[PDB]
Amino acid sequence: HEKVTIAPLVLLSALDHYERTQTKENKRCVGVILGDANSSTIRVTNSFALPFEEDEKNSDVWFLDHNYIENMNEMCKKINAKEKLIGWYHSGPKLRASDLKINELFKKYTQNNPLLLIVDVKQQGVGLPTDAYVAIEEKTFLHLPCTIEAEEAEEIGVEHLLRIRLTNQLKSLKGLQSKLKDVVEYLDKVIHTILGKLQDVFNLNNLQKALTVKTNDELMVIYISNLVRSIIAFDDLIENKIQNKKIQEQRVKD
Amino acid sequence: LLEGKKVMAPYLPGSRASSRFIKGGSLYGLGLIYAGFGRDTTDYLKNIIVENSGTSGDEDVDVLLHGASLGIGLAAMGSANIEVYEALKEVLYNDSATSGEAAALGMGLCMLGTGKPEAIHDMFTYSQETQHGNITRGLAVGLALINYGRQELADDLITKMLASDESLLRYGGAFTIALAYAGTGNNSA
Amino acid sequence: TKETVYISSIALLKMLKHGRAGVPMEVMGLMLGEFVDDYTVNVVDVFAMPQSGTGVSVEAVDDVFQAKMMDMLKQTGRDQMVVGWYHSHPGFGCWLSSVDVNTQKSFEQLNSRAVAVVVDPIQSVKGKVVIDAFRLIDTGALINIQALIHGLNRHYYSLNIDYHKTAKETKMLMNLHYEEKEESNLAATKSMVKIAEQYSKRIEEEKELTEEELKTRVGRQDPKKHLSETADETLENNIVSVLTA
Repeated sequence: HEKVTIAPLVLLSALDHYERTQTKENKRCVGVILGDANSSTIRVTNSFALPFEEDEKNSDVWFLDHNYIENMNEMCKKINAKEKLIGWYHSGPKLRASDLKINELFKKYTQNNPLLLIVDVKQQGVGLPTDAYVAIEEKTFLHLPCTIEAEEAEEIGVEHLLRIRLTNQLKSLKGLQSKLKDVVEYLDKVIHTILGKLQDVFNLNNLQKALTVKTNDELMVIYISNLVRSIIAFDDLIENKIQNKKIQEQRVKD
Repeated sequence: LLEGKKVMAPYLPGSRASSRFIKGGSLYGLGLIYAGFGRDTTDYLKNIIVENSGTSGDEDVDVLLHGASLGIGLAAMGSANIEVYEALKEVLYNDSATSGEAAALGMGLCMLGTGKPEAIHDMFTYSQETQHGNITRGLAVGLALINYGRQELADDLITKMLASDESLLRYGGAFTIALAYAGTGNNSA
Repeated sequence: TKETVYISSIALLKMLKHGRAGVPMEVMGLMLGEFVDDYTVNVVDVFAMPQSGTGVSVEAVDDVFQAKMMDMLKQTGRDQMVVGWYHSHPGFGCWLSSVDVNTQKSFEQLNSRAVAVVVDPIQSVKGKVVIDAFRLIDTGALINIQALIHGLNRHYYSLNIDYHKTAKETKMLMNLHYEEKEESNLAATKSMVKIAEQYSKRIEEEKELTEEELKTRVGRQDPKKHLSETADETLENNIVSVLTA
């Protein structure tokens, strides 16, 4: 649908918020998220901690003001018009139905159904420490996948951070692990439809055909470069020391 | 072994100076002669330290503290006096990048040796804990100090130091491994 | 004199974002942080002054909105010292403005000391960063000393920048690049579509070389150079596909 950009700049401060707020698992540091929400891709420019209170001792019990956003957007606007409210974040890592209520607050404040944002404040597992949701209906809410933009400005200072194949395999288990269990979970959790929804694509395997040969046929040439790959080695470094040592081992005049 | 004190006497505190830091320089500058032999004056200075230890964030004091906080472990080096460590420990903990720096050293100097792990904890603790570059930094030294010849011992902290995101622990770890393994090569180390 | 500036890369990028788009204008606004003992320029944050249709000035600073924020920030728990000044200086190594100085200079008043952060958002985008912070005067120095007491201190006079974040966002950063399995193997196992090219690419390598080798019969293009770098680039990329099959 409108699946969305992600601003690391957000992501960072977001945890600072979590940090700043000293939010803990008891809590989720919540706040605006900013961008412009029109397109079938939405962007996250920015986001703002909404000074907030959360109580799950009573689910619906929690405290927040909008009027931040009120004054906020003003400045935000005054900062940039393109702030236009896309939605909001919280810590998370997970939902709590009161979110729904909370979600709807922003509905007043957003063009579309606004955008939830989960964060993993511990960034624990994997790609994203994050989920973004839009409500729905039998309610619906949903995660459309999202990701980063450029923000090379980001990417550059980013560059100042960090500092081939086997990984690619490694996830191999992962989904499968849960997956079968996830059945057995829901199986023996409810011992839904979506599981069968999965079930079909399963045969999408043992699918392989003598089209396999193509592979073999293909792989051949792949190797043809072999004699060439190291041929230049074969020729290159070997006849290189014979011209430097004969020069040298014999150099040896006086 | 006498005059140097008398040499510092005009620039000693209480003889004032042009600068408090000039006035501070003697403090450190003292034990240069007296290293190991000026412990008293040192402790005396430490008293003056201890005097200003829990207070007086004056840079002038800080230096005065620091310059003393320098000269203290200077003579106190190799001399294990918790006080040296201790009195600094808060002087340290007083978090004067000026002062607490020397503390990060003299304390080590005190326990330079096998030292004590608890300092090590705390040092290592303070390191990450205490918020300053150098104060955090010099701690690594004191670690390395009080990790001396210990070799296999500090390896954990070394590993911890190794494990440091930061230089400073990793940083000192090398020195630690040195003061641990200095002289004799541990190839692996 | 060797002074330790520390940035929230957030604030850094925040500025960048603000600054990157800020072209033409030098972006303006707060610089949130502190000074830990000496030397220590901390930055948690920063922010845009809203557009100045009067442009960057000592004047165009509005402390209203900061407080507004700062309140909401205080409400956010967001609080710092305003540590100086950061602007977007297209094609400017140079220095920002004596104004900007005076601007800051009026302001570093409000601190022990402040910065004026040079940014060329142009030259920033390079994949490396372009940036500086002046605050032109000292106490003595790292203690520089003389020209102040001799009066007439003017210069670029940078400060020494740094910044810190965490391994935390680092992950969340390096999270850049379900996932891998969905993201990786299998997600770019597309090769065979190009086998022709993959051939032809490899095919073309051949010719280039008989050529190259030939010259053996001076300086680079050398008969035994691009050979490998050429027939070596199609070797791997052609082996990774095998993982899928």
